Amino acid sequence: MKANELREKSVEQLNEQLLGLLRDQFNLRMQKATGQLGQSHLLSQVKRDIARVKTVLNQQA
Amino acid sequence: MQKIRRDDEVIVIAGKDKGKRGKVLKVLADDRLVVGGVNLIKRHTKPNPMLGQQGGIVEKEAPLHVSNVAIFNTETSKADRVGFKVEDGKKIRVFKSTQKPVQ
Amino acid sequence: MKRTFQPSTLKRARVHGFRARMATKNGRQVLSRRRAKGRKRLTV
Amino acid sequence: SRVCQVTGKGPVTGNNISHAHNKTRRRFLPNLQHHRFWVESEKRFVRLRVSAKGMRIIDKRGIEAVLADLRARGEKF
Amino acid sequence: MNQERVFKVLLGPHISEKATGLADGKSQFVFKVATDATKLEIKKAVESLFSVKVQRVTTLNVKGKTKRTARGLGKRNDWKKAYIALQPGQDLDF
RNA sequence: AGUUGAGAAGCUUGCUGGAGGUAUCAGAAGUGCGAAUGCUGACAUGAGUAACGACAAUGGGUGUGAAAAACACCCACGCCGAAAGACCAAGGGUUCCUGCGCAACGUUAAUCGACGCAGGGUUAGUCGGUUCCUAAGGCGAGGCUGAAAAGCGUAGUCGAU
RNA sequence: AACCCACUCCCGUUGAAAAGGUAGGGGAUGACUUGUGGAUCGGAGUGAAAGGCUAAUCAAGCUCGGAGAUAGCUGGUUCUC
RNA sequence: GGAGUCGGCAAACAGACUUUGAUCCGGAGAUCUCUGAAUGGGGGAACCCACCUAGGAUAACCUAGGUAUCUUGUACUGAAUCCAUAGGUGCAAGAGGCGAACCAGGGGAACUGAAACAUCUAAGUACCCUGAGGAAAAGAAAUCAACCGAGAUUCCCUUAGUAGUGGCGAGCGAACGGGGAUUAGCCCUUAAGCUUCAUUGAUUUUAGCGGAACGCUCUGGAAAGUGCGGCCAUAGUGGGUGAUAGCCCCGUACGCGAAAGGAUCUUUGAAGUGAAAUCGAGUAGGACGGAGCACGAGAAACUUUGUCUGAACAUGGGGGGACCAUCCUCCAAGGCUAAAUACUACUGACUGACCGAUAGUGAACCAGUACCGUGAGGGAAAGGCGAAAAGAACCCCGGAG
Ligand SMILES: [Mg+2]
Ligand SMILES: [Mg+2]
Ligand SMILES: [Mg+2]
Ligand SMILES: [Mg+2]
Ligand SMILES: [Mg+2]
Ligand SMILES: [Mg+2]
Ligand SMILES: [Mg+2]
Ligand SMILES: [Mg+2]
Ligand SMILES: [Mg+2]
Ligand SMILES: [Mg+2]
Ligand SMILES: [Mg+2]
Ligand SMILES: [Mg+2]
Ligand SMILES: [Mg+2]
Ligand SMILES: [Mg+2]
Ligand SMILES: [Mg+2]
Ligand SMILES: [Mg+2]
Ligand SMILES: [Mg+2]
Ligand SMILES: [Mg+2]
Ligand SMILES: [Mg+2]
Ligand SMILES: [Mg+2]
Ligand SMILES: [Mg+2]
Ligand SMILES: [Mg+2]
Ligand SMILES: [Mg+2]
Ligand SMILES: [Mg+2]
Ligand SMILES: [Mg+2]
Ligand SMILES: [Mg+2]
Ligand SMILES: [Mg+2]
Ligand SMILES: [Mg+2]
Ligand SMILES: [Mg+2]
Ligand SMILES: [Mg+2]
Ligand SMILES: [Mg+2]
Ligand SMILES: [Mg+2]
Ligand SMILES: [Mg+2]
Ligand SMILES: [Mg+2]
Ligand SMILES: [Mg+2]
Ligand SMILES: [Mg+2]
Ligand SMILES: [Mg+2]
Ligand SMILES: [Mg+2]
Ligand SMILES: [Mg+2]
Ligand SMILES: [Mg+2]
Ligand SMILES: [Mg+2]
Ligand SMILES: [Mg+2]
Ligand SMILES: [Mg+2]
Ligand SMILES: [Mg+2]
Ligand SMILES: [Mg+2]
Ligand SMILES: [Mg+2]
Ligand SMILES: [Mg+2]
Ligand SMILES: [Mg+2]
Ligand SMILES: [Mg+2]
Ligand SMILES: [Mg+2]
Ligand SMILES: [Mg+2]
Ligand SMILES: [Mg+2]
Ligand SMILES: [Mg+2]
Ligand SMILES: [Mg+2]
Ligand SMILES: [Mg+2]
Ligand SMILES: [Mg+2]
Ligand SMILES: [Mg+2]
Ligand SMILES: [Mg+2]
Ligand SMILES: [Mg+2]
Ligand SMILES: [Mg+2]
Ligand SMILES: [Mg+2]
Ligand SMILES: [Mg+2]
Ligand SMILES: [Mg+2]
Ligand SMILES: [Mg+2]
Ligand SMILES: [Mg+2]
Ligand SMILES: [Mg+2]
Ligand SMILES: [Mg+2]
Ligand SMILES: [Mg+2]
Ligand SMILES: [Mg+2]
Ligand SMILES: [Mg+2]
Ligand SMILES: [Mg+2]
Ligand SMILES: [Mg+2]
Ligand SMILES: [Mg+2]
Ligand SMILES: [Mg+2]
Ligand SMILES: [Mg+2]
Ligand SMILES: [Mg+2]
Ligand SMILES: [Mg+2]
Ligand SMILES: [Mg+2]
Ligand SMILES: [Mg+2]
Ligand SMILES: [Mg+2]
Ligand SMILES: [Mg+2]
Ligand SMILES: [Mg+2]
Ligand SMILES: [Mg+2]
Ligand SMILES: [Mg+2]
Ligand SMILES: [Mg+2]
Ligand SMILES: [Mg+2]
Ligand SMILES: [Mg+2]
Ligand SMILES: [Mg+2]
Ligand SMILES: [Mg+2]
Ligand SMILES: [Mg+2]
Ligand SMILES: [Mg+2]
Ligand SMILES: [Mg+2]
Ligand SMILES: [Mg+2]
Ligand SMILES: [Mg+2]
Ligand SMILES: [Mg+2]
Ligand SMILES: [Mg+2]
Ligand SMILES: [Mg+2]
Ligand SMILES: [Mg+2]
Ligand SMILES: [Mg+2]
Ligand SMILES: [Mg+2]
Ligand SMILES: [Mg+2]
Ligand SMILES: [Mg+2]
Ligand SMILES: [Mg+2]
Ligand SMILES: [Mg+2]
Ligand SMILES: [Mg+2]
Ligand SMILES: [Mg+2]
Ligand SMILES: [Mg+2]
Ligand SMILES: [Mg+2]
Ligand SMILES: [Mg+2]
Ligand SMILES: [Mg+2]
Ligand SMILES: [Mg+2]
Ligand SMILES: [Mg+2]
Ligand SMILES: [Mg+2]
Ligand SMILES: [Mg+2]
Ligand SMILES: [Mg+2]
Ligand SMILES: [Mg+2]
Ligand SMILES: [Mg+2]
Ligand SMILES: [Mg+2]
Ligand SMILES: [Mg+2]
Ligand SMILES: [Mg+2]
Ligand SMILES: [Mg+2]
Ligand SMILES: [Mg+2]
Ligand SMILES: [Mg+2]
Ligand SMILES: [Mg+2]
Ligand SMILES: [Mg+2]
Repeated sequence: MKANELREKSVEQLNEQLLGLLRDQFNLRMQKATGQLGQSHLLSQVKRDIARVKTVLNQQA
Repeated sequence: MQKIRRDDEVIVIAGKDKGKRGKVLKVLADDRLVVGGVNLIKRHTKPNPMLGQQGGIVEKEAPLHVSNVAIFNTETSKADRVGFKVEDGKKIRVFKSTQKPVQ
Repeated sequence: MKRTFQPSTLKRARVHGFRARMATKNGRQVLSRRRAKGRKRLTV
Repeated sequence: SRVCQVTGKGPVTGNNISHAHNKTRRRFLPNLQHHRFWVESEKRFVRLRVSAKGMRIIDKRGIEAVLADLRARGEKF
Repeated sequence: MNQERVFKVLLGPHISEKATGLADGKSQFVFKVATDATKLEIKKAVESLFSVKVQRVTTLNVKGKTKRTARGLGKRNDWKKAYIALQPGQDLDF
């Protein structure tokens, strides 16, 4: 999820993009603790997409 | 750029395998290369029953210094040096002897 | 036999603590002197 | 402190010398008293801590001129 | 609490023999929770995220273990534990 | 090891070692140790000698194990019992429990351990704090005092035993 | 008796202990003993007064500076002819 | 820029990233928990408890802003007391803390030397405290000279260990006059200069790019070494590559470079400041007690001031080492001013008749650490396999040691 397409969205659209990412991060942590997390690279990937949405959100001001 | 890239045809100068022709497989940090088919060793691997299993005697290539190989000029069949031709808009690598680009 | 060191965590902090040193300007000289030498603890 | 409030005199240091010419440190202090000065414009008494030399200056220049200087350098008189 | 706070308080299930025994005979589920979470926000997050009825939450702080190594003395992170009691009959699945 | 000078010393070689050395004549010195109850490290003598920390006390059987006086269980015997039994506070900080271990630690051995590795374990409206109140005392807006730093103190607000 | 103390003997003196132990001893409702918190300190404090005590240190604590104080005094001072 | 990458001790197992340009390097942004000047109130630093405004939820809150103290200016309000003052609230602007040294001030020892010791010395040193700056301070003659003249301040070399001073002991110690570094003055009938903006050009700094010329032979595990012949040079005693390399690699001489920040010098426009209003009065001079002048009361001039006094107005006043006369030379009690000078905690480059692990920093290594002490504080030991882990598969004794 590059920033260029994030800037193509509205403020209301970006908040639900943000909110749906936090749900995905929760599922990965729940799945990590139980033990059925095969792809461990997904944990850090979702963190930087959350940081990317918050950056573009702040740029909107 | 760097004069020796991955998957280049080279020839070995200096060392036990001086004169052998190979192809670059891996470029390491602190200017070392792994060239296919040269500088072979045998590592004796202890197969500990714990932590799964292992092997016996494995075969692999040991890295050698980057300045111990030379680009191979497949027109004169000799080793050569490379310079960087002035970029029209693109950097290219040329043979010093004949000024042809390397391919 | 009673020995000289009788521990007490409350009395230790009120005499040698960080806020006790910061109260007076002579205590603040101690802290800057320990920062200059590179002490890891700096206070007890 | 022991500082005159119109001239700025403060304590200064020096020596006592005996007959055998031994020296010990000493201080010289200004001769300062409390005095209420009548201010004609405001119809009130202003109380200052001044040296006897400061009262000589007030007599020469008046209290209005001196009080202006004290306000000029911001002194809580 | 805002909608971002619900996703950050629960860290995951706690797996142990004590935790397993409580899930069967008492309908009591052990979770790892954020170290600044409180009983009230733990209760709401479980209800929202798992869609169940929770009756009571008890919480305890756990000190990290200190391990001596060749290069000094290091210690592990402190964490917080929650015992979560559900309604008489219902389960907490994922 | 041999050999050469009056001496400090020089030279030539066998073995070891595996990458540096410096003829000659000049220049410059952190330039030469046996002592300083010298300083640092290593190792002797004493000597396989003293000691092994309350004179409550131990004896068999069985098991495990490479190995049992010391570990576990059983049958007996001894000791404390206004403690050598339980519980709060202070102080300590994982020493608590369970698997796997025995090099070092344990004044002996150790299969055992407050020892090593890895997991687990502490659940409060009523218990103890926090929150409310103040004592001795501390700090202290303004203030008064003082070469400066600062001292004392009012309103106030901290401080449990 | 507990508790506070420390009169005698012996042991111990490289100690179980840088001041103890066993056996005897004194006070034990008071000028008592004790927990927690607080105040006073270096020519200064405190002292029912021994120049005692102020972190195993006291006829002037410890620490860092002046500082490599000064030492007509001890000790040592390294290859050859 | 141009192909590898997910930092190190410190390896393995995994999961991935990508020439549609990754990792990496530089400029500008965003986020930036708690403590700490710590600043909403407390507190045993990294903790506890709040209030107000706006917005959002319905339960037991969320989000974003505010709330220390002092100084300066401003608005309102207002005691004894009529007036108006002290005081009380609200706004703005500033400060506060840290830092090795250098600078200007306030306070200020002793050991020691004098072969004892008081005056004296050490020394206005150590130390403590307060302010400022990139430098600071001082600076434009009420100055020296000597009847000839010089021309603000600061720093260096001499005069000279001289004249002086000194229980005339131990010791302290100038000036005049010369040679240099730097070059500069301008105002109170309102100036040079300096700040902050806005503009005119140039130069640098924060990253990078290109960068010449070697083959054969012997020994050897391995040539850069032997022998033989070449080539490059504004690049020839650099580093390291399996032993000693101008021509193998990275470099070097020499040439190019910057979307965007920083800084310096430069034009010309504004605002401010300089600034004290009008040439200087409780001032010059004097008496007593001290300090400073190399000068310790000495024939002791000159500066300064704790106490007490106290002028003249250019036909007037200061100085020329007691004091008088005559001459000479300056115009104090109001300001601003660069350069030459001091220092380096910090950053880069280069260099060394410096050290090479008991040396050099206490510290080559996870060091102000371990350890010691209640604390302030004190304070260690400890580097090297090999070119390359190729770091010893497998068998046997032994407790699966
Ligand atoms: Mg500090
Ligand atoms: Mg004296
Ligand atoms: Mg708890
Ligand atoms: Mg609790
Ligand atoms: Mg030899
Ligand atoms: Mg060498
Ligand atoms: Mg030589
Ligand atoms: Mg030496
Ligand atoms: Mg030496
Ligand atoms: Mg020597
Ligand atoms: Mg000797
Ligand atoms: Mg010796
Ligand atoms: Mg000798
Ligand atoms: Mg001896
Ligand atoms: Mg000695
Ligand atoms: Mg010796
Ligand atoms: Mg020694
Ligand atoms: Mg022996
Ligand atoms: Mg014997
Ligand atoms: Mg015997
Ligand atoms: Mg014996
Ligand atoms: Mg014994
Ligand atoms: Mg038995
Ligand atoms: Mg026994
Ligand atoms: Mg009894
Ligand atoms: Mg018992
Ligand atoms: Mg008991
Ligand atoms: Mg505790
Ligand atoms: Mg302990
Ligand atoms: Mg442990
Ligand atoms: Mg345990
Ligand atoms: Mg146990
Ligand atoms: Mg076991
Ligand atoms: Mg054994
Ligand atoms: Mg042992
Ligand atoms: Mg043993
Ligand atoms: Mg024992
Ligand atoms: Mg254990
Ligand atoms: Mg009070
Ligand atoms: Mg006070
Ligand atoms: Mg105050
Ligand atoms: Mg209170
Ligand atoms: Mg209480
Ligand atoms: Mg007694
Ligand atoms: Mg007896
Ligand atoms: Mg007794
Ligand atoms: Mg009694
Ligand atoms: Mg009574
Ligand atoms: Mg009584
Ligand atoms: Mg009595
Ligand atoms: Mg009491
Ligand atoms: Mg106390
Ligand atoms: Mg005190
Ligand atoms: Mg003293
Ligand atoms: Mg006394
Ligand atoms: Mg007495
Ligand atoms: Mg006394
Ligand atoms: Mg006596
Ligand atoms: Mg102690
Ligand atoms: Mg002590
Ligand atoms: Mg003592
Ligand atoms: Mg004395
Ligand atoms: Mg001295
Ligand atoms: Mg000495
Ligand atoms: Mg002596
Ligand atoms: Mg003699
Ligand atoms: Mg002797
Ligand atoms: Mg000696
Ligand atoms: Mg704060
Ligand atoms: Mg505060
Ligand atoms: Mg504020
Ligand atoms: Mg606060
Ligand atoms: Mg007012
Ligand atoms: Mg400041
Ligand atoms: Mg500084
Ligand atoms: Mg001064
Ligand atoms: Mg000064
Ligand atoms: Mg002075
Ligand atoms: Mg003296
Ligand atoms: Mg003397
Ligand atoms: Mg003498
Ligand atoms: Mg004497
Ligand atoms: Mg004397
Ligand atoms: Mg005398
Ligand atoms: Mg003196
Ligand atoms: Mg001074
Ligand atoms: Mg400053
Ligand atoms: Mg300035
Ligand atoms: Mg500054
Ligand atoms: Mg500045
Ligand atoms: Mg300058
Ligand atoms: Mg100046
Ligand atoms: Mg000036
Ligand atoms: Mg003339
Ligand atoms: Mg001039
Ligand atoms: Mg004399
Ligand atoms: Mg002169
Ligand atoms: Mg001159
Ligand atoms: Mg750059
Ligand atoms: Mg290049
Ligand atoms: Mg090149
Ligand atoms: Mg270049
Ligand atoms: Mg070289
Ligand atoms: Mg070698
Ligand atoms: Mg080379
Ligand atoms: Mg070659
Ligand atoms: Mg004038
Ligand atoms: Mg005068
Ligand atoms: Mg006088
Ligand atoms: Mg005099
Ligand atoms: Mg005399
Ligand atoms: Mg005169
Ligand atoms: Mg006068
Ligand atoms: Mg005069
Ligand atoms: Mg005249
Ligand atoms: Mg004369
Ligand atoms: Mg003169
Ligand atoms: Mg002037
Ligand atoms: Mg200077
Ligand atoms: Mg410099
Ligand atoms: Mg060595
Ligand atoms: Mg060292
Ligand atoms: Mg050392
Ligand atoms: Mg300690
Ligand atoms: Mg300690």
